[PDB]
Amino acid sequence: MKRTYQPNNRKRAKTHGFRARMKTKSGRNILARRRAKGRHQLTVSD
Amino acid sequence: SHYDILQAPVISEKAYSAMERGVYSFWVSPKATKTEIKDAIQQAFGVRVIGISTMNVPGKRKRVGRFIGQRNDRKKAIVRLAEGQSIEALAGQ
RNA sequence: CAGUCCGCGGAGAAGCCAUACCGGAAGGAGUGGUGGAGCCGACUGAAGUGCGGAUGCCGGCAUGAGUAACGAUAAAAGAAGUGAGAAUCUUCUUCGCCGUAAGGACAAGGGUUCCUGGGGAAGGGUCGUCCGCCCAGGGAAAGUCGGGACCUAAGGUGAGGCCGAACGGCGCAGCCGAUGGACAGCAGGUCAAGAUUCCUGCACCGAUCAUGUGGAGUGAUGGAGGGACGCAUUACGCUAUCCAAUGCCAAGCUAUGGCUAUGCUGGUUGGUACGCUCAAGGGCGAUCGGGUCAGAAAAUCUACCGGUCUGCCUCAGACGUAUCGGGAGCCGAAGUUGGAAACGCGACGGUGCCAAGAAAAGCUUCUAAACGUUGAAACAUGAUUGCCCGUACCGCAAACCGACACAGGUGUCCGAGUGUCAAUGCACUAAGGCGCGCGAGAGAACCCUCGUUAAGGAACUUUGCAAUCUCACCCCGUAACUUCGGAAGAAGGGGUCCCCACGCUGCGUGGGGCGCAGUGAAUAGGCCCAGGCGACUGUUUACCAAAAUCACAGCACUCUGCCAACACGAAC
RNA sequence: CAGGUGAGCUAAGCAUGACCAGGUUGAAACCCCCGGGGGCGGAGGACCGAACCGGUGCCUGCUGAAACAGUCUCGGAUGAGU
RNA sequence: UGUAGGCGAACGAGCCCUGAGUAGGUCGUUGUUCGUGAAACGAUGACUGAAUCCGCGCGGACCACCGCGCAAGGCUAAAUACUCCCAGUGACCGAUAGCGCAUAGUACCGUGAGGGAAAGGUGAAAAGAACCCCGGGAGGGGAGUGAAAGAGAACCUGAAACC
RNA sequence: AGCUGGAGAUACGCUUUGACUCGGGGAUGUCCGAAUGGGGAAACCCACCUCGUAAGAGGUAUCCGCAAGGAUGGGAACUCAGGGAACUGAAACAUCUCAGUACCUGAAGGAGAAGAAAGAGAAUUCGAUUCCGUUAGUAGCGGCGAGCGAACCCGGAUCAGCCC
Ligand SMILES: [Mg+2]
Ligand SMILES: [Mg+2]
Ligand SMILES: [Mg+2]
Ligand SMILES: [Mg+2]
Ligand SMILES: [Mg+2]
Ligand SMILES: [Mg+2]
Ligand SMILES: [Mg+2]
Ligand SMILES: [Mg+2]
Ligand SMILES: [Mg+2]
Ligand SMILES: [Mg+2]
Ligand SMILES: [Mg+2]
Ligand SMILES: [Mg+2]
Ligand SMILES: [Mg+2]
Ligand SMILES: [Mg+2]
Ligand SMILES: [Mg+2]
Ligand SMILES: [Mg+2]
Ligand SMILES: [Mg+2]
Ligand SMILES: [Mg+2]
Ligand SMILES: [Mg+2]
Ligand SMILES: [Mg+2]
Ligand SMILES: [Mg+2]
Ligand SMILES: [Mg+2]
Ligand SMILES: [Mg+2]
Ligand SMILES: [Mg+2]
Ligand SMILES: [Mg+2]
Ligand SMILES: [Mg+2]
Ligand SMILES: [Mg+2]
Ligand SMILES: [Mg+2]
Ligand SMILES: [Mg+2]
Ligand SMILES: [Mg+2]
Ligand SMILES: [Mg+2]
Ligand SMILES: [Mg+2]
Ligand SMILES: [Mg+2]
Ligand SMILES: [Mg+2]
Ligand SMILES: [Mg+2]
Ligand SMILES: [Mg+2]
Ligand SMILES: [Mg+2]
Ligand SMILES: [Mg+2]
Ligand SMILES: [Mg+2]
Ligand SMILES: [Mg+2]
Ligand SMILES: [Mg+2]
Ligand SMILES: [Mg+2]
Ligand SMILES: [Mg+2]
Ligand SMILES: [Mg+2]
Ligand SMILES: [Mg+2]
Ligand SMILES: [Mg+2]
Ligand SMILES: [Mg+2]
Ligand SMILES: [Mg+2]
Ligand SMILES: [Mg+2]
Ligand SMILES: [Mg+2]
Ligand SMILES: [Mg+2]
Ligand SMILES: [Mg+2]
Ligand SMILES: [Mg+2]
Ligand SMILES: [Mg+2]
Ligand SMILES: [Mg+2]
Ligand SMILES: [Mg+2]
Ligand SMILES: [Mg+2]
Ligand SMILES: [Mg+2]
Ligand SMILES: [Mg+2]
Ligand SMILES: [Mg+2]
Ligand SMILES: [Mg+2]
Ligand SMILES: [Mg+2]
Ligand SMILES: [Mg+2]
Ligand SMILES: [Mg+2]
Ligand SMILES: [Mg+2]
Ligand SMILES: [Mg+2]
Ligand SMILES: [Mg+2]
Ligand SMILES: [Mg+2]
Ligand SMILES: [Mg+2]
Ligand SMILES: [Mg+2]
Ligand SMILES: [Mg+2]
Ligand SMILES: [Mg+2]
Ligand SMILES: [Mg+2]
Ligand SMILES: [Mg+2]
Ligand SMILES: [Mg+2]
Ligand SMILES: [Mg+2]
Ligand SMILES: [Mg+2]
Ligand SMILES: [Mg+2]
Ligand SMILES: [Mg+2]
Ligand SMILES: [Mg+2]
Ligand SMILES: [Mg+2]
Ligand SMILES: [Mg+2]
Ligand SMILES: [Mg+2]
Ligand SMILES: [Mg+2]
Ligand SMILES: [Mg+2]
Ligand SMILES: [Mg+2]
Ligand SMILES: [Mg+2]
Ligand SMILES: [Mg+2]
Ligand SMILES: [Mg+2]
Ligand SMILES: [Mg+2]
Ligand SMILES: [Mg+2]
Ligand SMILES: [Mg+2]
Ligand SMILES: [Mg+2]
Ligand SMILES: [Mg+2]
Repeated sequence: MKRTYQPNNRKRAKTHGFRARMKTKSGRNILARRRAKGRHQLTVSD
Repeated sequence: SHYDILQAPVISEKAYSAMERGVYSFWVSPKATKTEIKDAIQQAFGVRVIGISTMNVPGKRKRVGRFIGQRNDRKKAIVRLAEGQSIEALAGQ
């Protein structure tokens, strides 16, 4: 009974990846929003 | 220049049993390419290399005191020499 | 809490704990017991200032209660070991269970779960000396496999360029982008743990150089060919691979009542090189010349056009010699004959069809420019060079997605035998793998999955819902109706096993035999009459509705003359 | 209401690869005897039935083995397929 | 150890002209209290389009007079705002309070954007329990150390439910 | 005179020709990132050009300009600007308010903005800009409803006007 999470590394990083977020002002906003919150992770890149 | 490249000889029973065969193995810096390590061996000990192989090795991920961490990633590298083998006589002694 | 007084305190503060005392109450004292470092009383000031409730919040602990369960009904039993302790860990011998899997290999995806030595808290639905858990230490090797240093599809980009309050939206070339094209090795061995990687044997690839032959033409981001492709069927040869035997080889027995082997068990070739050896199948016509208007121009290469005469090439695979391996076994034997046979190989085969089935580089062939034409192209041998990333282990699952050691799902490849028309089906079983991580009794009511059932047979009930019954193959026989195809497996009846003789290519013909019974066990249609609705195959409400819904060919209206009507859109 | 995050589930599209045991039926076309009989051929949104895809009816499950399943039964199964 | 006071550095930071495609206007609109209101003025999208010093804009429809002022070119500290960071301070909190964190944007939850915890206390000083006993342990009893082991590392007190 | 990071642990040792530690400069500074040789799924792939012995070093994006030499990105809140809500109030709800609030986006600095009168204004006064008090809920705006709300005078903080 198929589940929501089928992992896929190229998909996980093509979406969600730091280079992917940097392409868009929303994603650069996600990046700085995380740097400010001070997360250790910041992206699926880590 | 190249002495820095050779992080440490590999220990262990298998590397010793190979060292009986005239092949020698050591850990080297993960950034190192095959050509530079061949040349670094030919500099550091003066023998000619005749065969090579290498293998990146992620460290075993170990934990102390409920602090879990990755260990440094090695790069093992094994090399066979021509008939003037024996390296420096730093065998098992 | 604050200001100011009064003071107290390791001969012991607050806090905590009992207490019959005290004020009208909120309250406050006395004494005792912990405690071990700050604190009471009075006056004043300020407040986050008084809790039983909000299916209030954080927290701890109850009741249900030693109750339900311990995660598939594929069962387990004895010995022997270890050990502080064993129903559970180790080993041995039986047992049972999967076997187009519940075996094996991959891709994902996970990340040390792999191996060795140790451990026993917690995780393991019980135990635990064990583990996929904890500790420490090892294991992971590539010029040839996959990717990259090559190419392109969709898609995403995108100097220039087109737009747009901004951020930005597009957008030719080019570039990225495998799921595709392209491309050089196989056989064997083995750590505890890696293997087309390492070792052993022997190949190939490209590159550089040398020796020599040759001793001169090379011959581009440009042209051309080609690479370059659908589906269904299907002829011929063959391999993988499996079957048989009084073929060979290897080893030993046997006994129970018998067989003394013609019985039993096991094995019965992989690679490479070389052949005036056998071989289906497959490919291919061949130059001379003309025209400019064709490929930008060029061109000796293509296209167009005219003239000109079975054969070549090829090995799939087989057979022999050699060799190198492997090889049952107690270091090394044999390797035969007959048959079966792929979706694999020959091949880019034939034939039919209509829905008319990528691109691009590598590659072959041409000239342009340029470099030379007494140190060419090419070939032969020797030598030299061979970069990066991945490879452990799990990988239909106890190691991935399901919060779990989860009855769920998860793409590709291989998947033996006996029998049965066939088969990847059904039953048993090889290899291999496993008994699903609580057990032991007992044999009440009740409940779940089941077996048989007198007589009756649908009386049951909304309804024959459920459970029977029917069951595979062969022969005979089958209606109203029909769009002539069908209804049709209509219905209905008959056969089915063993032996012998005979005929034909396992069937048919006769006969005999045994049982209750002969698709003997497993898989394996109940059927008919008559309506309604929808023609039909199909599609649907993930998880209460699969239908008469939706779509469908066919039909009709109507629009739209090409920057078409129509739609997405900050947007000439 | 605003600006984002999501097509890794699912709803479709596109590019590109792959998969569908076995058995039944026997359309044209083609060829003979007189549209009919024979051969031959191998067509289909044809038949049966494994994978696979799907969920038809009961039951079980209902603080589940599972936040939608299980046994049995059933639909398709070369096409509008997976 | 500081505090008051004092010294203190090679290098170190720090006070005839005077702005036109415009002023003006019509049409759409808007800002200051300005919602078409009698609606001036600025402000611009579209179309238009003056004057020069006896000249031009305003004085809230508009006119005359009377006053204020010179547009269509530019630069310009300081007083002003905030507080990532530093010091000082508090009729601020003191481990459910106080920042979410006595540290952690961690663990954990989510494909993602994002959400998001509990927190603490030996003792003066480790003197952190030699050694003996029962137990594989774990745990415990002695002995010692220590003022206290009525502190012993599940280490301040140790209330209530509850056993 | 000790030091040898937290870190509590051993060993190896450094220091009175000055350690450590503290202030000040220097020098190294792998790869990603505006990332900028080219590609890309950040931290990894693949190149070219000069030094040329080699190990090793330097350059290879775009925009403005001859040329120096600037620019790209980041920054908690604060500033200005281009866009611009809706709950909500109105006891319904359109104008209205909520509000130029929230939000997005751009530019920039330690601030920014604004600023040196074709002004306010009604005394023929004032004489840049910003900020506080006040005038004052006055004027006024408003389905003249809910509600919205100045400015001058005056008092302070700071006061420089310079250039084409
Ligand atoms: Mg799910
Ligand atoms: Mg990464
Ligand atoms: Mg090698
Ligand atoms: Mg622990
Ligand atoms: Mg006392
Ligand atoms: Mg009392
Ligand atoms: Mg004390
Ligand atoms: Mg107090
Ligand atoms: Mg309160
Ligand atoms: Mg009450
Ligand atoms: Mg309560
Ligand atoms: Mg509670
Ligand atoms: Mg009971
Ligand atoms: Mg029970
Ligand atoms: Mg159960
Ligand atoms: Mg046993
Ligand atoms: Mg015994
Ligand atoms: Mg013993
Ligand atoms: Mg025990
Ligand atoms: Mg034994
Ligand atoms: Mg398997
Ligand atoms: Mg992987
Ligand atoms: Mg293991
Ligand atoms: Mg082990
Ligand atoms: Mg245990
Ligand atoms: Mg246990
Ligand atoms: Mg076990
Ligand atoms: Mg490698
Ligand atoms: Mg090799
Ligand atoms: Mg490749
Ligand atoms: Mg684009
Ligand atoms: Mg591609
Ligand atoms: Mg591929
Ligand atoms: Mg190849
Ligand atoms: Mg060995
Ligand atoms: Mg192996
Ligand atoms: Mg096919
Ligand atoms: Mg026999
Ligand atoms: Mg030629
Ligand atoms: Mg297949
Ligand atoms: Mg190309
Ligand atoms: Mg493997
Ligand atoms: Mg791996
Ligand atoms: Mg679940
Ligand atoms: Mg499972
Ligand atoms: Mg098979
Ligand atoms: Mg079989
Ligand atoms: Mg069979
Ligand atoms: Mg089966
Ligand atoms: Mg397994
Ligand atoms: Mg078991
Ligand atoms: Mg039953
Ligand atoms: Mg009966
Ligand atoms: Mg009857
Ligand atoms: Mg009745
Ligand atoms: Mg009925
Ligand atoms: Mg009914
Ligand atoms: Mg029924
Ligand atoms: Mg009739
Ligand atoms: Mg008929
Ligand atoms: Mg029948
Ligand atoms: Mg009989
Ligand atoms: Mg009979
Ligand atoms: Mg039978
Ligand atoms: Mg049966
Ligand atoms: Mg229908
Ligand atoms: Mg059908
Ligand atoms: Mg439904
Ligand atoms: Mg249903
Ligand atoms: Mg156009
Ligand atoms: Mg069909
Ligand atoms: Mg039919
Ligand atoms: Mg469906
Ligand atoms: Mg049916
Ligand atoms: Mg107007
Ligand atoms: Mg009005
Ligand atoms: Mg707190
Ligand atoms: Mg507390
Ligand atoms: Mg937090
Ligand atoms: Mg974590
Ligand atoms: Mg203890
Ligand atoms: Mg005690
Ligand atoms: Mg105590
Ligand atoms: Mg303790
Ligand atoms: Mg104390
Ligand atoms: Mg205590
Ligand atoms: Mg210390
Ligand atoms: Mg880069
Ligand atoms: Mg870039
Ligand atoms: Mg209202
Ligand atoms: Mg409203
Ligand atoms: Mg704002
Ligand atoms: Mg902003
Ligand atoms: Mg900026």
